[PDB]
Amino acid sequence: GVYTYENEFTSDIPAPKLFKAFVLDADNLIPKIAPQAVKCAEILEGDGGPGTIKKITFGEGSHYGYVKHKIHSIDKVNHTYSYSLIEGDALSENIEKIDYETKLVSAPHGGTIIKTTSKYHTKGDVEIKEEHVKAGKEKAAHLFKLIEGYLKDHPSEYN
Repeated sequence: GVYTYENEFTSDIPAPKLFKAFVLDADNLIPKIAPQAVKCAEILEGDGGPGTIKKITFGEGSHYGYVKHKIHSIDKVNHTYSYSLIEGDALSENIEKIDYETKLVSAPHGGTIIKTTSKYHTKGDVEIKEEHVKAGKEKAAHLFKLIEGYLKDHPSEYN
């Protein structure tokens, strides 16, 4: 019924330096990459931990709308972050929650590779087109670059 897909991508910053700013600074960096897209991400409980519930509110497009995200488990020692989407305007009652997986890996060349797996659930007949998902993957791969891009800038309080 549902197939899982894994995507690999190489980014700057070491697995650990990116892992922290990827999950520890995600609550603040997530909205930084697309602030006009959402008003602000809030966590009902967990604060970025296991079984944490997140709520995002969109002020653009329809008059109302909000997506919720849930974390399954995080491994700071294994540099692995797993999370899933609970509700969202793009999900609708036809699309069920989606299991998301994030894995940070470093290479001997000095670069850092990041593996992410995604899984979408459906009520039963509601299905999506692989071509549509492939397009979303491209947009996501572009967001990852922005994550390291900001870290590379290294903003100073003096500025």
